[PDB]
Amino acid sequence: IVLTQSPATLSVSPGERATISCRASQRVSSSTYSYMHWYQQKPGQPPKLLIKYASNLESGVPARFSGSGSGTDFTLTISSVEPEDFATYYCQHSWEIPPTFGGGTKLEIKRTVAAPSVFIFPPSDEQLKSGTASVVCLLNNFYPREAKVQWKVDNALQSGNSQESVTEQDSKDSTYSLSSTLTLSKADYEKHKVYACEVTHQGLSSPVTKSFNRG
Amino acid sequence: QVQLVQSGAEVVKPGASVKLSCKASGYIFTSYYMYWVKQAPGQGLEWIGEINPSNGDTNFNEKFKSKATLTVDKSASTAYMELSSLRSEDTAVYYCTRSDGRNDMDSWGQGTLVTVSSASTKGPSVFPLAPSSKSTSGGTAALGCLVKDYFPEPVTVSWNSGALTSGVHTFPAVLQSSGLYSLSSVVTVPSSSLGTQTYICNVNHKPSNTKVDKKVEPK
Repeated sequence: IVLTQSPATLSVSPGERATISCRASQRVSSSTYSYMHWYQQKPGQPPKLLIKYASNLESGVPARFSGSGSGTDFTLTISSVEPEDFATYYCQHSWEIPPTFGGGTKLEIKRTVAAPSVFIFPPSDEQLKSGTASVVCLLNNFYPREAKVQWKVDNALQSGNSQESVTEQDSKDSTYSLSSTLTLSKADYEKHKVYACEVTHQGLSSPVTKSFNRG
Repeated sequence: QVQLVQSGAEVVKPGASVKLSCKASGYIFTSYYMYWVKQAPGQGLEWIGEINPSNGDTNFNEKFKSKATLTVDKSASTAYMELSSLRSEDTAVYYCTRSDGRNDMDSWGQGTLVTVSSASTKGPSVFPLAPSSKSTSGGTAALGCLVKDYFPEPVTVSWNSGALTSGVHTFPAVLQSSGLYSLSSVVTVPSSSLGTQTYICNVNHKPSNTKVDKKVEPK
C-alpha cells in the first residue's frame, strides 16, 4: 500500500487552520475502525504518535489536533496553529503487513516580520593557543529566512573563508537564527584590527554592522 | 514510563556490519511487538521490520530482508538489529519503536545515527563564545560554545545540564573543507545576569565518547 500525502509543504499564519491529507492506494477501513495513524516529528526528535485509528487523539496531545476520514482518504486538522506545531507530519497505515508511511508534510508558520538582533564574538584565547581564529557573527530571532551577511576585515570585503548555518523555525516564536563563522589563521587574525559583520534583512531599512577591534 | 534506549551514534566502515540495541523498560517487554524504522538524513520514515519478542517471528519490508536481522534477548528486555554489509545508502538514523497491538507505533527510541564511512572518528574541541559589550542587544546578552572539528555527526549540546533551554539555538552542523564538522550553540540571557548566573555548555559526541562541560564566562 502506497500513502500519498499532500501538500508536500503547508505554510500557515499563526492561529489559522491547517489541513493535511493522506490518500491510501486501497481501503484501510473495517466496519468499526480505520487503520491510519498520524505522527509528528519536530526537529531533532523522534516521531511522536498524535492520532491513532484515524481520529483517536493520543494521551497528552492538545485538543486543537483532530483527524478524520475512512476508506482511502484521511485528514489531519489543526484548528488553530501554534508555534509548537512546526513539524513534519507523517501518516502510516496498519491494514496489513507491511505498514508503510506517507512522504510527510512540512508545516511552516508565516509569523510577523522580525529584524535580527546581531552579535559578534572574537576568537577565544583558548582557541588562539591552537593556531586558528574563528570569529562568529550571530543573527538572532529574525523572520523571514532571507538574510545576507558579509564580513569585512579592516574594511576589506572578505570572500571564501566563512560558513553559515541557519536553524529551523523556533518552536516557541517561529523565528530563525543564523551563524556566520569567519575562519582565519592566528597569524592573519593578529595582522588586522577591525572585524565586522554586515547584515541585510528585510526587517531593517539599512544594513546593520556589528564589529570589534582586536586588542 | 515506557522508555526505549538505543545505542549511541557510530561510524561503520563500508562492508562491515553493525549491531544496534534498544533497551526497553517500564512495561512487560514480551507483551508488545518491537518495530524498527529507518530515516535517512533529510528524508522520510521507512519501516524495516518487526519482531514478536515472545516467539521471535519476524516480518520485513522486502527492501531490508537481506540487510537486517532482528533478535531479542528476553531476559535483558533488549531488542537488537544487526545490519549487514553496509554501503552509503545505509547511513541513517535507525529507530526502535514499540507497537501497540501491531498497529500504531506508540513509543520511540531516540534513534541511532549510523554513518557509513572509511574516515576516522574524531572528537570535537569546544571553545567559549563569551558575552561582551559586542554581544549585547536591547538589555540582552548572547553567549555560546563553538564545537569544532568532529566526525561523524552528531554532536548534542545542552546548557546547565538541561536546565537552560529557553532561547537556546544549536545550529545545524556545517561541513568544513577538511571534511570535519563544526557547529555552535548560543543562548540569549539578561545582561543584568552576567555577574550572578552560571552558564555551562554540555557537549556530547557519542561516536568518540566525548563529553565536555565548558563554563562560559564574560570576557
